[PDB]
Amino acid sequence: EVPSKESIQGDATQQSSKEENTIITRDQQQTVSENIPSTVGDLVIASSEPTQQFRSLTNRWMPINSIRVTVNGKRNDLLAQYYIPEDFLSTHAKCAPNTIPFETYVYGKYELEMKFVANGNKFQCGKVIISVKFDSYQADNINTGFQAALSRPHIMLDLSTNNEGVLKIPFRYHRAFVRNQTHKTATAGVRPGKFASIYVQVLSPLQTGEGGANDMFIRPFYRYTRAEFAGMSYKVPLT
Amino acid sequence: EVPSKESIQGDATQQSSKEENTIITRDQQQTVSENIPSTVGDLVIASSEPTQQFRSLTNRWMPINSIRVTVNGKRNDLLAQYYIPEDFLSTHAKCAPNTIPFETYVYGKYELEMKFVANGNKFQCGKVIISVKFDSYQADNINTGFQAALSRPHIMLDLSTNNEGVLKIPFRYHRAFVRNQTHKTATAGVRPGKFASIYVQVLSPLQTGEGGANDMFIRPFYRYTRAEFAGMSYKVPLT
Amino acid sequence: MDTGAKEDEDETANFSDGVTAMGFQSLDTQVSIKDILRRPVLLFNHVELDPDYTGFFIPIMPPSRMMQYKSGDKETSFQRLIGRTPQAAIMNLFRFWRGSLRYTIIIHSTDGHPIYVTHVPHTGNRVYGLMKVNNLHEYTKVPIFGCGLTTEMIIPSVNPSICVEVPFDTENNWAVTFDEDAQRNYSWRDKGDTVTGHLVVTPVVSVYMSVWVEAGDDFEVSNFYGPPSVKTNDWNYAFSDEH
Amino acid sequence: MDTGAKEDEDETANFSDGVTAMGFQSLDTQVSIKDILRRPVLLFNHVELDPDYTGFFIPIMPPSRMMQYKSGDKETSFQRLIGRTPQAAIMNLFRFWRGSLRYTIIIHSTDGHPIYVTHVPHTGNRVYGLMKVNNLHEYTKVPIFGCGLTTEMIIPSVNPSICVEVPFDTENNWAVTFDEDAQRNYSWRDKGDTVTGHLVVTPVVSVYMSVWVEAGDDFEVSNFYGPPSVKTNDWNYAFSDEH
Amino acid sequence: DNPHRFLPANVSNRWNEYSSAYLPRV
Amino acid sequence: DKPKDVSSITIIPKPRLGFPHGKGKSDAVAMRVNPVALTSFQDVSAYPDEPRTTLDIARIWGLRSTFNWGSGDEHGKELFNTVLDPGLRFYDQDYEGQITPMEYVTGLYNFWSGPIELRFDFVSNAFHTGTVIISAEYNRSSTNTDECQSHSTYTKTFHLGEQKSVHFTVPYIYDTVVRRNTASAYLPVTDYDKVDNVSRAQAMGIRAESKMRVKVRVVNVLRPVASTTSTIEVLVYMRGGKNYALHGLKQSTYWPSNSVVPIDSFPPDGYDP
Amino acid sequence: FWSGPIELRFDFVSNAFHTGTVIISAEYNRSSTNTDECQSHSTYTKTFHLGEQKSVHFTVPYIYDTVVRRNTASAYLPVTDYDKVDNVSRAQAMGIRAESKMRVKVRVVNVLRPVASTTSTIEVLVYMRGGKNYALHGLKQSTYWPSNSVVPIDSFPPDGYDP
Ligand SMILES: [Ca+2]
Ligand SMILES: [Ca+2]
Ligand SMILES: [Ca+2]
Ligand SMILES: [Ca+2]
Repeated sequence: EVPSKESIQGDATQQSSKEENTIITRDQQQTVSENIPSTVGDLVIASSEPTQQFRSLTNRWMPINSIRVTVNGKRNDLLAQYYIPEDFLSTHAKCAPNTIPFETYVYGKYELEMKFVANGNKFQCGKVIISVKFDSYQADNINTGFQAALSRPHIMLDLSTNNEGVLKIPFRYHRAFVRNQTHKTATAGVRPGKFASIYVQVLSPLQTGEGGANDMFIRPFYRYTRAEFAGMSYKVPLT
Repeated sequence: EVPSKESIQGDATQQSSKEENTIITRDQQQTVSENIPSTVGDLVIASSEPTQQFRSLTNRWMPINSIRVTVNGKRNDLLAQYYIPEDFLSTHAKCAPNTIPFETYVYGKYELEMKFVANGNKFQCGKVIISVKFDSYQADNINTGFQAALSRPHIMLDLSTNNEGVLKIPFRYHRAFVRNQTHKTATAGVRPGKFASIYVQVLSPLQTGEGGANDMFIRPFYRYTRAEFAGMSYKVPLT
Repeated sequence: MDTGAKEDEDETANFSDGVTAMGFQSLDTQVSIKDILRRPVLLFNHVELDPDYTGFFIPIMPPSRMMQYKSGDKETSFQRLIGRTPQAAIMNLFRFWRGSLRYTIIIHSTDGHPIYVTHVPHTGNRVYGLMKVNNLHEYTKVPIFGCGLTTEMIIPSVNPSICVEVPFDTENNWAVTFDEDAQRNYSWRDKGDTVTGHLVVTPVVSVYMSVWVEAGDDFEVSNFYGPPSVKTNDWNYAFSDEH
Repeated sequence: MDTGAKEDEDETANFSDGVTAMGFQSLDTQVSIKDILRRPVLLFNHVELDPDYTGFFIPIMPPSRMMQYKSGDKETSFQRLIGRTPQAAIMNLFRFWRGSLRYTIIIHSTDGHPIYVTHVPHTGNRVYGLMKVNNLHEYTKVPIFGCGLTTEMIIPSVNPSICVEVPFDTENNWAVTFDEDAQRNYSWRDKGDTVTGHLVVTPVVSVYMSVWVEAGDDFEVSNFYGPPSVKTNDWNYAFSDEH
Repeated sequence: DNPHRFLPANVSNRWNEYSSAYLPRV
Repeated sequence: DKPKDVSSITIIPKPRLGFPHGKGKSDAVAMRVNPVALTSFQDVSAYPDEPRTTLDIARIWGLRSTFNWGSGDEHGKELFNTVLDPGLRFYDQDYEGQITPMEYVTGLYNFWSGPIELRFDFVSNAFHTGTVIISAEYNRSSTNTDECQSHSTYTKTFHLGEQKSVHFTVPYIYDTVVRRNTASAYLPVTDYDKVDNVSRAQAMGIRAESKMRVKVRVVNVLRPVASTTSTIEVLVYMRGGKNYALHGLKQSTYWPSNSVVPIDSFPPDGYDP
Repeated sequence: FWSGPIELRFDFVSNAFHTGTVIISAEYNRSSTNTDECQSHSTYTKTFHLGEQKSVHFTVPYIYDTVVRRNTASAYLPVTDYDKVDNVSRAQAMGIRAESKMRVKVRVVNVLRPVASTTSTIEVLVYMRGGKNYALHGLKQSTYWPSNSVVPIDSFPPDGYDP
């Protein structure tokens, strides 16, 4: 919260997060969304058998794809978007150990946390907003602007201060569990692997100074704070 | 231990084993090898970081390949043999959820249990012996007869009584951990995935009566009673 | 070890178990496995030490089938009865051993020249006999006993014999006693796990030596393998008490 | 010694420090600097003693780069691996040492002739090998061991070896371990500050000897210099475990 | 050369040891 | 001061300390930095279930022999007949195979004693029925056709039926407290030398062959139902009794006969292909 | 032999106007492709946000199948005159080098974006030392030896010091 005078290694007042075998430091402050509840009480009824957790595999930080922000981005533009858990299983960081349990269990309840790290320089400026939309299947294209993002659980990133942001995502779905994988033998009547959407949008365009860089980058990291699996099956490759 | 008089469903006095989401019953008695210790104390030194267990995945019973016993088998004949954990990862029951953790951890300490179920009829007869040989790499072809089997931890199966047998296998290896997988980028100086061998041998030939079946079958089931993994890595396909 | 008592289900009457004869003739009991392994086994009987080599290498490993002589195979410098000593017979039942070994080295001489015995920790190879390390042609200027490794010296004029205890300096929990084929070319790091290092004997002038080995006091064996296939033709070489 | 911890200002999270492996295999810990310096280093391997000289001089100084062999330079009577022994490597990090040194001298003989070892306190010079003090041509009538200096005798027929401890007989607080150039001609009183005296071995008849050196019990090193520029070509002289 | 060096391909695995699939070794 | 020291003692010089012994003292010098440091067995140590003595090993059941028993074997017939000498399986021919643990370990000693245990496992089913009589015969033996001579000794009659195994403790009854091994204490022959009487006259000893036998005879002819096998195999296991004793370490009478290759230098001896 | 965690310290020789993020990873047994960042992200990692603070500490876990590791250098090397080596020389070496596959990598997470007024490339210093539980055992011939200003002593003043 408070800086110190310069020494051999500059202003050594960083903070950090350690989850399992992964650590992430931050140079400035961090903004965190509220810790909110998931539906509880349906788990013991939707599954006659015990559900499982594998924290050492799922609760570690995993970086996903890099996000490029340029001076040409306009307010409301989608910089990136994720359908979860689907995109974290078959499109981003595919070899991550966090994905292991999804190969053998057919159902699950998931609570996540997403950390966003930005690196714009002191002569740049801009604002980005990241928000989550619960149970978004077939409703991604409405209530999808920066206004809806500012109303739902979200975090804001300033591109010159480089504050970190942590989005806490509870499990809010219209069914007890979300299905983990599609399969040639599984039904096509229910689209699986998606209980929410994460949007990364431009709030105010990135700007730079004379001869400055026309872009900068943001990196998202995810981790399950609570991943419960149900319905064991033979292992299958993801999507 | 004691039979009862016949009723609607015969002599209903079976016993059973339930481990995780798997159950195995037995019609007669069962023979079990002694519960013996594994090396302890090296784990915390060989791995600076915490090791993990995933009991719900590894501690369940998994059937492997069927074993055929015929009247032509001679004493000392190998009916089947397993190099473990290797053969339970890349040759037998390959899609088993028990194999999941081996895709992401490079090292491990394993304690198992193997149950053998036979089904010979009342007019047949014969004896089979199953034994374990610890740290057998490059020493499988010596101390490998029925005599050595009768000296090491073993279980005996009578082919007409159909008693079940349970072999308890501790982790006795000359190193702290056994390597889980070979890989194009891994060293070839150390043969991985094998800390022991299991042999299924004929002790006394199967015999049958006039016009009787010339064979019968045995089925092995394994489960880890204690599988500890160390050294997380990206996931890879098994062998 | 599994006794098999678990398979003996008969509970009918039997004849007496009697009284043990152990200790009836004397109190010198000889059934302890460690006691047996602690008595010396001859490895090399009067072999040559040549100063043109780095020295004579002795791989640190207990006696077993790894040193057994088989009629017809090439002649080695190993004595031929090692494979039939009680301790080799015992070691052929245990694939693991941990601890120190003791070597009794005798230099057949009475000279005042010092003979050095140098200990080499586990390095990955397994050799025995005279060797020119890195194939050079002179070693008196670059003696192995003067490189920093632990070394001890024998001065025959004082005592031509010595007994040295070598440590368990290896990365493994246990040393592997034997392989099914001591000459098979398999994964090189595993190949060297049957020894815990070497002992190198270096003379000043050509001279002969004899070597014995035994288990140290801090020594354990394990990983019982059960008995191997064996043979015997003793009967043919002696008369019976009935002519 | 300055660890540099003072420059490590990062205070963010880290992975575990684990548990030490020291003592897991055995209790023979070998990290104590004094323990290392107390094990013998071979200086001279079978060198000649000639009665036509005053004796063979051994400068009292511990092993270090001062005795390192460099491919291509003139041949000296010093063994060639001194510079790569663990103790020379340690001494190359400390420019000060104080205390006694112990010399193990072996006369390759079994004769009843006495061989004398004479101690010379710090006199200002630094020599080694056979020398005719004051360039005379006969020394049996004016033996250095009979002039008053402390002397000890070896009688090979009883024991061809001996271990003598030489004192720290010098005017300085510390002896200087090494120089950047052992052959530079600089201020003469400073030049001799790298030794604390000499040990002179004198025979009756021509005979050979070997010499080892180690730190005494009353011994300390200091003035840590940090590591020097080094080299290594070990990789080239061995196979890897992957052929 | 030395016949002990390598096991014939039909009885061994890639590690130059008897294959666990090769039951006839006894 | 430099007072004279008048203390003295007479000494007897010897080259080694405790060379022949398996226990006692040793003058071994440790190749360590610390002369008294030892290997640690704090974490890695022998498992408690590993045998600690050769007697422990002798207590492991081993399959000694097997024999068949069929519905055609008439009463009194010897189904099994052997000299029970843990020293040698045969007195007239070479032995090659999987010797039992107790015989293997007995082959390391010149003397043995105490009862020996046998276990007969009938590889049958509940439809096989018959009776046999096991007998331990000493000093003098019975004729193959005189069942009564066997019945006059130490016997156990087993009624084969639902139970398919029987234990039998062979009494130790001899004129000496221990028995000497019939194998040799030292045999320098290594190249299967064609033997002659001069070789035998110059052997390490004289084989005191045993006359003690264990026999199994048919009491009631095996009468299995037609639907099952008419001949069954019987497994004969053997091990030392709880009071089995061994003494007099000697050259092992048995030696590995399978896959025996002496080591060579690795990698110097042509490992580099 | 050696064992225990190893410590690393990365000092970025930059100023407050340099910004970016890197990820440090300790990889064991099996390694990652130079172009597959995800394989590195699946191990033991520490992501460092470069900014006002210009240094980051990293403890490398000790995770191996043995309690200690054997040195890859030799225990004894009698070669002193840079002998041109052949396979016979190697076959007769003191041991067999058990090469390690354990790696430490540093990958770009967020591209370095310094202001135009400062240097666009910075040097990063990598320091290393044993962890607090680092252990060593088995004294042997030193693998390293002085390579600068090495002159063996001669006799002073007998050997021509008198000019
Ligand atoms: Ca009784
Ligand atoms: Ca009684
Ligand atoms: Ca911490
Ligand atoms: Ca910690």
